[PDB]
Amino acid sequence: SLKKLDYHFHSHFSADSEELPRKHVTEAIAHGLEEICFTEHRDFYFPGMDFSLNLPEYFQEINQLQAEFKDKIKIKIGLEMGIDLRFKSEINQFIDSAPFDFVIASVHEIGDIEVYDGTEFYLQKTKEEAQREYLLACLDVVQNFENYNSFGHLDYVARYGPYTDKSIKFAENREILFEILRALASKEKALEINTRLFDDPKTEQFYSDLLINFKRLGGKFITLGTDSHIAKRDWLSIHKARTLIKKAGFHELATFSGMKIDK
Ligand SMILES: N[C@H](CO)Cc1c[nH]c[nH+]1
Ligand SMILES: N[C@H](CO)Cc1c[nH]c[nH+]1
Ligand SMILES: [Cl-]
Ligand SMILES: [Cl-]
Ligand SMILES: [Cl-]
Ligand SMILES: [Cl-]
Ligand SMILES: [Cl-]
Ligand SMILES: [Cl-]
Ligand code: NA
Ligand SMILES: [Zn+2]
Ligand SMILES: [Zn+2]
Ligand SMILES: [Zn+2]
Ligand SMILES: [Zn+2]
Repeated sequence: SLKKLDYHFHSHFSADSEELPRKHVTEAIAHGLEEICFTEHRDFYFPGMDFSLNLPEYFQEINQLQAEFKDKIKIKIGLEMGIDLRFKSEINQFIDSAPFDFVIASVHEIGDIEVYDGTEFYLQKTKEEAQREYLLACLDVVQNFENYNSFGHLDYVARYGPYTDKSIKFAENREILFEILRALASKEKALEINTRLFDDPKTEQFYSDLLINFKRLGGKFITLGTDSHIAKRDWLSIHKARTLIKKAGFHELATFSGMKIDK
């Protein structure tokens, strides 16, 4: 059995969420989760929107919840760090400035163009081109940045854009995905299974292919998260992901304390 957890979600501390931290905790307890990790956004110099994070307030609030719910659920304090290698030193100073339990590395913008609905990123660009550019940016991060635990949402690019079918297929991106997966395994990083798009069977297929090939290429650590920006969760999607993880041959999920793997 896998530990019942959620290792990716956002509350009002993140610039694009307004949820109560307490409501995440009570929803988690109601479902019977054993452990959760808040992963609020920090992205440096983000285009169009400030993803800043008030660390004193964030730690204070979660620390109070840790004490209050100590006997009901384990609560960790983490970070979703948007990565851009141009800002590597500043990003590292930020990560090193507070005792985060867990850090997700994510790609949200490339060359100051946000990867999102309605941006220049998808303008006059085929889906195949957008996917390749997105995955090349992910590979660049994995090859040149080390200060994180898990690599976030590899299917992020498939959430957005003007295409009739936004899905991402493993086979169409096989070479770059193998390189990313092997690099993650080689550096003992976790692969995140992100359930945002798990309502779509093509998302399930994509993550199944990621999982099986990650195992083939030496991967060991898997994290699991909803990426929910509200307390309400799609538990069916979480259950679908847990099934895929077990079927791929992983029998444990990775959890972290002070950025070290719990053993
Ligand atoms: N990572 C966020 C995507 O959900 C970036 C964003 C939020 N709102 C506008 N842009
Ligand atoms: N045996 C399952 C995992 O421990 C029980 C469960 C799933 N979701 C909530 N509770
Ligand atoms: Cl669950
Ligand atoms: Cl900033
Ligand atoms: Cl680094
Ligand atoms: Cl949400
Ligand atoms: Cl959800
Ligand atoms: Cl486990
Ligand atoms: Na907010
Ligand atoms: Zn967000
Ligand atoms: Zn993200
Ligand atoms: Zn997120
Ligand atoms: Zn469940």
